[PDB]
Amino acid sequence: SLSITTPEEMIEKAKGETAYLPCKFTLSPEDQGPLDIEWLISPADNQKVDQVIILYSGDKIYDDYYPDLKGRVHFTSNDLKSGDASINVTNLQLSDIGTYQCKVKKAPGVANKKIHLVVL
Amino acid sequence: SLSITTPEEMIEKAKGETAYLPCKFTLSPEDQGPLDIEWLISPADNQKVDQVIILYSGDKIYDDYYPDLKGRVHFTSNDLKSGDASINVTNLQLSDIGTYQCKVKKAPGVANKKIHLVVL
Amino acid sequence: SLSITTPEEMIEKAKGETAYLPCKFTLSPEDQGPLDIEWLISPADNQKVDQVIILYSGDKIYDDYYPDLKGRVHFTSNDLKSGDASINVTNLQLSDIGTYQCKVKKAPGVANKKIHLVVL
Amino acid sequence: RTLWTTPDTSPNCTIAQDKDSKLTLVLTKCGSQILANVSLIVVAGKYHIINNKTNPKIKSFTIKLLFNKNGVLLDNSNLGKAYWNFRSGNSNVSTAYEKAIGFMPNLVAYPKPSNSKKYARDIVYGTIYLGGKPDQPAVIKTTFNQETGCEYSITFNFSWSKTYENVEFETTSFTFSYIAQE
Amino acid sequence: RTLWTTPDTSPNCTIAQDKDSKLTLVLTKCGSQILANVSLIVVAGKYHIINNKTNPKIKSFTIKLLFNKNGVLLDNSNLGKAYWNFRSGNSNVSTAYEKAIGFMPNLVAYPKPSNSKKYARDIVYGTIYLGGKPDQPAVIKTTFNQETGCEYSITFNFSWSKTYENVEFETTSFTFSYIAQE
Amino acid sequence: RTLWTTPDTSPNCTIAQDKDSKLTLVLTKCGSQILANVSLIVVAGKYHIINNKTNPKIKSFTIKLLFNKNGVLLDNSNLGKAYWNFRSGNSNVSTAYEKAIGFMPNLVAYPKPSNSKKYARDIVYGTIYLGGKPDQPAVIKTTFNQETGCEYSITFNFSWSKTYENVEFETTSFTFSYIAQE
Ligand SMILES: [Ca+2]
Ligand SMILES: [Ca+2]
Ligand SMILES: [Ca+2]
Repeated sequence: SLSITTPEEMIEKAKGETAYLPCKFTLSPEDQGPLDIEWLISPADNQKVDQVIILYSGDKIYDDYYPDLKGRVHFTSNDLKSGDASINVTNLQLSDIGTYQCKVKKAPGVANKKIHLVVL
Repeated sequence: SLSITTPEEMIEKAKGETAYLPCKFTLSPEDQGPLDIEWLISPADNQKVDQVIILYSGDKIYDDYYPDLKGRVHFTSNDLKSGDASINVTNLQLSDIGTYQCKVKKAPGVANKKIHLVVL
Repeated sequence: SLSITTPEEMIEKAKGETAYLPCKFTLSPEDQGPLDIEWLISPADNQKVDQVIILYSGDKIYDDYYPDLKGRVHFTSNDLKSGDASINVTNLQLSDIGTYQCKVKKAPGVANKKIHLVVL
Repeated sequence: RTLWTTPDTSPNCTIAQDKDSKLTLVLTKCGSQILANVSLIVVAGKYHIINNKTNPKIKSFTIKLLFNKNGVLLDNSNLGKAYWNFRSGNSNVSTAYEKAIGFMPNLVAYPKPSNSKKYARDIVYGTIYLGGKPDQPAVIKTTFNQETGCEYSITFNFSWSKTYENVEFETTSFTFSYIAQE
Repeated sequence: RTLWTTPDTSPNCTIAQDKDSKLTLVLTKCGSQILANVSLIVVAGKYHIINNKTNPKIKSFTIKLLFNKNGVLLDNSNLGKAYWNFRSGNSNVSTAYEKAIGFMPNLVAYPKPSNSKKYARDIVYGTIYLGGKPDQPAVIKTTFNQETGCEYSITFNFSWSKTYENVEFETTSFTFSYIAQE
Repeated sequence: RTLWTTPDTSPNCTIAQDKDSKLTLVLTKCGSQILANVSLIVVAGKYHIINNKTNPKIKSFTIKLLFNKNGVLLDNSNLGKAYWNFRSGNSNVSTAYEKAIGFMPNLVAYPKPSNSKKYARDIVYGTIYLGGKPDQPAVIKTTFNQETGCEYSITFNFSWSKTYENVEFETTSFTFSYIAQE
């Protein structure tokens, strides 16, 4: 079935650097629906629901979401549809510490990954 | 299937005259339930739901409905059950302008007709 | 099917005496679930719902219910599971007049009995 | 299977006077629960146009559906029998049904009045809106097996607290469910 | 198919003390949605008769149903296991069920708490009425998969705002649905 | 059978700006009634965080689902087509559906606007709660077959009366039903 490499991952990077957040996925024969990628963050305020960061949907990128990351998050692959939904986050701030989620869908296939990002 | 002749119809008559509102229906073999006839009007106030005018139900006539038409509306046929649900409206007023609906049912058969009445 | 002897019964006893409230039941072959006995009273206040008196459930007796009967109601049988859910009520008061219900369950079997108790 | 009034009934209900209302009721059997959907349009008579300035004491009225042991609707119900039947398309089958026990409210779940008061669980409340207006709430209180002179009953009570002035009594729709007799 | 408490349960729930309440819960499987119907009768103990003049801080209490990976009810649930089963007539089949995964709240729809706060969609609110009285509202808040120490959970929280004086806690019935695990 | 958005959709709805919201909608066919379950999470844009101190006139917004004669969702709907489909597990079948007439709101039950005003019964109201908080009610008003440029429509209007200050618009779930076209 659809799966993602290292579905739980710890990443540490230094303040000011660029974090590479991997989301490399493997499709199965059944996954013949439309590819849909969603990244989310869990806010430091535990009373706030998760927020969307960036999408790949209908072969287009939508990035007008989480204000604190606006302009700093980009898909890294030049061929995302072939299995690479990774993103980077530039000029890391201590406030970027948190859990990031990558959701990869290609109906009926589904998989999710969580990354715990630590900024030093 | 159950149908009504001229299911959308325009009728014009002069003020003070009697309007004949035809609702002649044709039953199909399947229509072996109880005959039910309902006439309604759409009020000039577009914010008001349709109002009942007159009924034929269980072989009886019920006419205690729309006050503006009380006493002025009657079934015309001496044999309504044979296919004639027509009504007349006596002493037409300019306020009688509107859309009238005839609903003919004989379960499982169903049909409706709308008449746009203009009074000159 | 599961049944109870004398499913509607009138009982009269004198003030100060002990009432014996019979609930003798007969199981059917299908009744192989857990035995569950519930007694209830309908309060003299007709606007008040029925109140639990005493239970036999999971081979244990629960009697911390209707305050007016607390300490005065007991199962009488030394072998309730063999068909005897009867209770007594000691030191009868005029206020004990009312309708008492015995519910006997042993899934899928179900039966109920009502007793009209009169205290003289 | 669906037992209903049809979705566009002619007047089929008598509250204050003959055929003064249109009760829309759809019952769909989901095994041991009935999925029910209801609304009311009053077309004539006392409850047609509410004016609590002129009539401050008109605040509540009731519609009863009474059924015999076969689940057949009794003549003295507020709802009429002619167009209460199993569905065919958007209408009904031609022949009056003889059995609908599987659509009846369960008598163990909802016993008739006895020496025991009926528990509140024999009632479902919903809030509907007159004319679809958000500031015109009214309450539909549905009780199972309250009534005498029948084997089963469904009772719909409509009430309101606001002082409505010239508000036509025609409601939004409400869905509920109940435990079936079998 | 129907998984239920039966429609007239003996005390089957423990909130403040053993067997102090009767939870009536009927779950009927409609493919990928469960159609659910619930009410509560408190029969003894702290929540039986509400008096907020004498006890102003009794305003909310919770009942938890905890299930293992097979959809079997865990012993530490507030609801007891003895009469929670697939239906037979107005009672239950004799043998305790081994599998009810098709009745469990879907874990993708309603994930367990994690680094992510649960979305509000994992909750359904209903307003019920104590003693069936229209001026005695209380709120039933049902949450799917909130709880620890289980694979699945349904949590029922009962709360009210009014200052009730000697009001017996026995409720009208509420219907809701939720997405099934399979 | 179930026609849905999936239970954990990526942004699939466009109200004020592209993909600003997640509509969760599950339709399960129970013969002539559709059992429906709905919620909304706004993720970006005008309706994301409500502040009626700064913006006192943001009080209501609408989402439209427009369908053609085959029950296929039209492009100009607020809801997107990509993940609106018949279910497979917790996702959808791979191929876009061609027919879903049995899931459409019945046109005799709920006619399009005409010389006749639509009756209030073509609407269902529910009260949901923002962030799952009992003091944050909002109203979901669902209307069947209100819209032009389609054969069938379902319209969801979200409104509130309270002056909310920095409240994220993400709702509890509401269940309703409606009469199916066939
Ligand atoms: Ca009594
Ligand atoms: Ca968190
Ligand atoms: Ca008009």
